[PDB]
Amino acid sequence: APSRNGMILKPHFHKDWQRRVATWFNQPARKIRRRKARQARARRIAPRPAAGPIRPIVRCPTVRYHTKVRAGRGFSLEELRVAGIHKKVARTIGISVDPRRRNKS
Amino acid sequence: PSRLRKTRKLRGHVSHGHGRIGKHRKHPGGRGNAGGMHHHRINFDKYHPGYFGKVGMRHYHLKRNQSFCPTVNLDKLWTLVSEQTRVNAAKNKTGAAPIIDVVRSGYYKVLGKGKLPKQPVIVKAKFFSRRAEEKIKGVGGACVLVA
Amino acid sequence: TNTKGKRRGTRYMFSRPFRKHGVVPLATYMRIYKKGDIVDIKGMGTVQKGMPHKCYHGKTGRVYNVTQHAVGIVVNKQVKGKILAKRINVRIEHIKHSKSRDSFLKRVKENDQKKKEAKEKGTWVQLKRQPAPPREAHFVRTNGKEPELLEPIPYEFMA
Amino acid sequence: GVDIRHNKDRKVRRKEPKSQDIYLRLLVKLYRFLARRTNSTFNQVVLKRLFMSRTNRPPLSLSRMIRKMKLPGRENKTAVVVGTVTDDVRVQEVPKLKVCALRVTSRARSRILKAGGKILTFDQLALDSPKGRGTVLLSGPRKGREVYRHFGKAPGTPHSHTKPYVRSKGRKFERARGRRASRGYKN
RNA sequence: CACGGCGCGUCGCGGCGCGCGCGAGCGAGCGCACGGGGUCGGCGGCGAUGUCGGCUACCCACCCGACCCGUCUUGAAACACGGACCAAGGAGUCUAACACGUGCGCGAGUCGGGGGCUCGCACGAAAGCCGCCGUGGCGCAAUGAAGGUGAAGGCCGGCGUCGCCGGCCGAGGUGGGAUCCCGAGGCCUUCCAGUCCGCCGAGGGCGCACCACCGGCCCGUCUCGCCCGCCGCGCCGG
RNA sequence: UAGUAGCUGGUUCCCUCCAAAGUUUCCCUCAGGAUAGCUGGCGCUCUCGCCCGCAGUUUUAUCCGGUAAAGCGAAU
RNA sequence: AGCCGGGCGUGGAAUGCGAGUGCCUAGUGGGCCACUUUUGGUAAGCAGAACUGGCGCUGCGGGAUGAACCGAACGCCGGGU
RNA sequence: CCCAUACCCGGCCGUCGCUGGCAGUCGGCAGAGCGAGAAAGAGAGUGGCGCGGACGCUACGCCGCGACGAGUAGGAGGGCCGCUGCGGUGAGCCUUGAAGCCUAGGGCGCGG
RNA sequence: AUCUAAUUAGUGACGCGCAUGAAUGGAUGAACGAGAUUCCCACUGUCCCUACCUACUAUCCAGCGAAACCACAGCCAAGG
RNA sequence: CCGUGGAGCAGAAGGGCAAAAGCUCGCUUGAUCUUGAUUUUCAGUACGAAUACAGACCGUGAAAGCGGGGCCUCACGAUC
RNA sequence: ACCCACUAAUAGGGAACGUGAGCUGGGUUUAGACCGUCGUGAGACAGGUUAGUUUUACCCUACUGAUGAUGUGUUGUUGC
Ligand SMILES: [Mg+2]
Ligand SMILES: [Mg+2]
Ligand SMILES: [Mg+2]
Ligand SMILES: [Mg+2]
Ligand SMILES: [Mg+2]
Ligand SMILES: [Mg+2]
Ligand SMILES: [Mg+2]
Ligand SMILES: [Mg+2]
Ligand SMILES: [Mg+2]
Ligand SMILES: [Mg+2]
Ligand SMILES: [Mg+2]
Ligand SMILES: [Mg+2]
Ligand SMILES: [Mg+2]
Ligand SMILES: [Mg+2]
Ligand SMILES: [Mg+2]
Ligand SMILES: [Mg+2]
Ligand SMILES: [Mg+2]
Ligand SMILES: [Mg+2]
Ligand SMILES: [Mg+2]
Ligand SMILES: [Mg+2]
Ligand SMILES: [Mg+2]
Ligand SMILES: [Mg+2]
Ligand SMILES: [Mg+2]
Ligand SMILES: [Mg+2]
Ligand SMILES: [Mg+2]
Ligand SMILES: [Mg+2]
Ligand SMILES: [Mg+2]
Ligand SMILES: [Mg+2]
Ligand SMILES: [Mg+2]
Ligand SMILES: [Mg+2]
Ligand SMILES: [Mg+2]
Ligand SMILES: [Mg+2]
Ligand SMILES: [Mg+2]
Ligand SMILES: [Mg+2]
Ligand SMILES: [Mg+2]
Ligand SMILES: [Mg+2]
Ligand SMILES: [Mg+2]
Ligand SMILES: [Mg+2]
Ligand SMILES: [Mg+2]
Ligand SMILES: [Mg+2]
Ligand SMILES: [Mg+2]
Repeated sequence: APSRNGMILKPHFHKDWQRRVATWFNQPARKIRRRKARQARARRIAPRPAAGPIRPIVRCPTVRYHTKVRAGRGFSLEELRVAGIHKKVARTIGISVDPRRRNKS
Repeated sequence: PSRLRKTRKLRGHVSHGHGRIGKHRKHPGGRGNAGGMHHHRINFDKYHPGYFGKVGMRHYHLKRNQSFCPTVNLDKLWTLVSEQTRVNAAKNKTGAAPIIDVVRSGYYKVLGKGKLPKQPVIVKAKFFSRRAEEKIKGVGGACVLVA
Repeated sequence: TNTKGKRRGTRYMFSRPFRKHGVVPLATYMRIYKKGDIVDIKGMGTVQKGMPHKCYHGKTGRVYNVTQHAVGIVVNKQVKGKILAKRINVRIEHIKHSKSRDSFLKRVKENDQKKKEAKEKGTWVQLKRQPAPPREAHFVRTNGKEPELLEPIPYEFMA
Repeated sequence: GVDIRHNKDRKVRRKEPKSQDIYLRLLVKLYRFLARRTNSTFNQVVLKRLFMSRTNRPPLSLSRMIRKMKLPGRENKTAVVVGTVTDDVRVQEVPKLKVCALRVTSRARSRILKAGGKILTFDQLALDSPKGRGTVLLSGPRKGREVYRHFGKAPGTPHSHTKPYVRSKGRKFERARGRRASRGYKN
């Protein structure tokens, strides 16, 4: 029942929410495991960059962010061809390549 | 902490601060927001007018990004650039005016609220207001639109 | 329970006095009310336009707005445990200047005048209205006639 | 038996700060002594305001301070505020002021020191002026907090411009029945 | 008789009142007490195996008082209900949301909660750091269903019967307002000239926060009416 | 599934201070709620050691009324 | 009618008393009794109202006994009335 | 003439108020006051032997005056009241005897 | 009307039937009924009006041994 | 000729009304468009009803004026 | 309530409308049935009819009886 004055609230606890609860007590262990895997892969690929393949310059696709510049999924075939890089050799020498991206500009 | 709570001081009083005539029963008035129009009508009308009913048009696939348009005011307009910029423009004698781009700092529309210091400015933005335009013109300066 | 009609129980309050029905005398219409006069409320049933509610009958308020035919007045009403100063619009028939204020105004003028006077004389004069003081000592002169006896009369039935 | 009421027998005002830090308590000791051994009431006011809570010591802005000290007659006097002096960015010219406050924002302090004024703390204020002559006692806007827009005469009631408690602002949240003549009634 | 010096005594009405000087407003001791709450600088007995002290607590006697608790109830000792007795257990907790009050840090900003860097690892699953990891949240702008719009102005010189450019000044006004400023006068002693410093104080200022009221500005809507702009002079825009 | 219960029963230490209501309005409302009222807590703005206000009171003025009484040789 | 400026304090009845203001808020929403006024009822320790005070929430002296009557309201004690 | 927890006088506890007082413990480097009907300076200046003196002040402390003290439902404050575990600390205690339990013993606190 | 000394009972008639009635069956009826009623004969302790006798208990003892229930408990009159 | 209302004013009752609020004629559609304020029940919330205004278009009258329904007190309805 | 008979008279009442751990259970008042009226129906009837489990005392007191206690030194007899 409403008290004197306050906000109308709609708590979404009308289901059996107590059976599906995600506690985060394994967060530090997860961070430690991810780190260990990261360094293990970095050691595995001996001289190669730890981050991975280089990626391209892209513009965010929205009025809210079109002023910013991201890191894209991969270089497209038009760019590879005009840069003189074969689409199959780029991946094995360290260039991320995707064929979906176009080039309007 | 349980040490400081009212329950500790309430031990020994049969009632537990809930009365003898009207007990502490489960849900005397109904659960949640029940009876908003029937037996809590007075409270709803007194403290949340306009709760019941419909108004306006429905827009199905709303995308906030289309309507994203942060605003800035003229009193804050000079804070976008460094102080050294403003003082250099102030004691400059060639009449050159510094360029302030609010889109670079993350603003899209310039609204004219505050007083503007008397020195020429080249304000470039995406949207302007009539009063902001007239303030800039009166102080001496230029308004530039960008897309 | 009772009825919530606007004129319930007013058969004597809104009625006209005995042998005083008919045309309203024009002097009531020909009085001037300005902003801020203290004024009395007395509902008159002869005219039904702008009749005040029965709970303001016999109440005294202050004029705050003057209009073509009516006057807006602020008057206090006791509602339960609180008093509200509420403003109502009454047509000019049901209204009458309060004479409780003019006495104080005349007293103000008069004691201000007697304060301005005797200021050069330097004498002392009383302005505050002191309460009725106890009677002072005096002499009661008998003129040679002795006071006559008073005795209770004997009981004897009339009816 | 005595015919009296004990409801308002006990007054509620603060006798000492609810805070537990030691610097404020030392200031309270000093100004307690000053107030009880000096006839000046400036010390009493300052000590009372030291006792007060955070929401009763609202911050004072640089623009407010310069505006209230630019008034005629109060030149070269020390502005005393028991709150926090925060910087105002929508003011370019700042004069030289002699400020005293419990704490000052870093940017505000930089601005005043660059302008040429000096910052004082209530201790040194005691040394400079024990009875506090040449002091302009200021305070921030107490009604500045947004909670005061929800107070007073209840909404949904005629001639009440009181902000309701709504979880989100929009066209679907408290706009239909009590807010329109088209749907029910308009208060 | 809570009268007591000498003067100059009009400081005066006829002397009394009542003023001006008299090393300049300094006589000292002892003592008694109906005097800002009790002292005695007064005494007397009984003390080693039968006596001294021990409020309370152990038992007993007497006088007065005294109905069994808890609970619902207008009303409980009730011919209302629960209770043979004892031990142990036994009931406003935790999460989320919101509101308000309080304490702390920073402050027009604030916050790493997610991730990453730190030789992973007793504590340590902690702690530190990131700053071109502040994405992002809340706040800094509101209003309108929406298209959308989006928060002062006040004075002089240039054509009052100014079109209209400059010179400026700058974010109202009234009332009440804690504090502060000023300050007519006023705060002592041989006199007299004459200061310094500090306190007092008529009136008068500047007026915080806050309240009330009057204006002003922004958005929607209504009424009235005229003017202005052009890349496209229009069912245009202001 | 520890189903719901506006309905019974119970609801665990001490001292100190303050201290009620069974009334208004709405509800398929009448063994219950919401809302005013009554309570407490937290404060804050001033005040005195010329003056401000306030009052379950009186006084002086000034209005308001149709009960007790009375009347039917006055209206009904 | 609103604005400005100026002059008037013997603070213009008695009595008493510091006042104003803002948040958050529990319990309550079965009542009962008495003088007086009063409706229904033959009447009732009945049913229903108005004012004030009580009981409920309250012990104490008295009415032998007693929720309400008369007196008087309460920290632990000594004396007096 | 008798007596209530009423009234008067006195003692003690507590609460509230005076938003009362005290940093002045200013000592042979000193001079012991700010109770006294009257808003304010024991004001500063310039000319005509014996080496001595109690307590205090955990200022969250100490001290002084007045008034007051009923209480269910309920609200608030203080508990050097109590139980269990954790971080500190007591150069803590303890087989020359800890915890627990029993007691016609001695005491403290209004009470826990 | 009969039954009895006496009959709210029973039986036989009367029918204006609060509200009888025809396979929601009406009327009758031999035989039958641990079915429901009234009267008569016989018989009797049902009664007037109680008494006596027998067996097993109850009673006391040896052995063995619970349960219900329990605020505290247990003499009355009146008052409130 | 007398006639203070002893009639009538739609309805219950009460109040009010005489060159009128009654009766008879003439002309009309203020029963129209619009923003606010206030009163009545009241929590001082709605609905309903009502009161003074203000801004346009009108009606009527020679005009002053009066009129945004019925002389007043009742004849009515949220969200979706 | 009425009647028959006797009698001296066949007066009226209370005690939780005395008295169910005293009886009985004929009546009311469960569940089975039948009829009449009512209801579309399940069903209803202060209408009629028929059949329908009546539990416990060993506690306290009261009461009826039975030992005994109490003082006179112990006992006994006779007594008031
Ligand atoms: Mg509640
Ligand atoms: Mg309690
Ligand atoms: Mg409740
Ligand atoms: Mg609850
Ligand atoms: Mg007392
Ligand atoms: Mg209080
Ligand atoms: Mg006795
Ligand atoms: Mg009970
Ligand atoms: Mg009760
Ligand atoms: Mg019983
Ligand atoms: Mg019960
Ligand atoms: Mg029992
Ligand atoms: Mg236990
Ligand atoms: Mg709340
Ligand atoms: Mg449960
Ligand atoms: Mg119920
Ligand atoms: Mg109940
Ligand atoms: Mg009457
Ligand atoms: Mg009469
Ligand atoms: Mg109840
Ligand atoms: Mg009654
Ligand atoms: Mg009381
Ligand atoms: Mg009492
Ligand atoms: Mg008696
Ligand atoms: Mg005594
Ligand atoms: Mg005393
Ligand atoms: Mg108490
Ligand atoms: Mg023992
Ligand atoms: Mg027979
Ligand atoms: Mg027959
Ligand atoms: Mg038939
Ligand atoms: Mg047939
Ligand atoms: Mg049949
Ligand atoms: Mg045996
Ligand atoms: Mg006419
Ligand atoms: Mg008009
Ligand atoms: Mg008409
Ligand atoms: Mg019996
Ligand atoms: Mg039977
Ligand atoms: Mg049956
Ligand atoms: Mg036996």
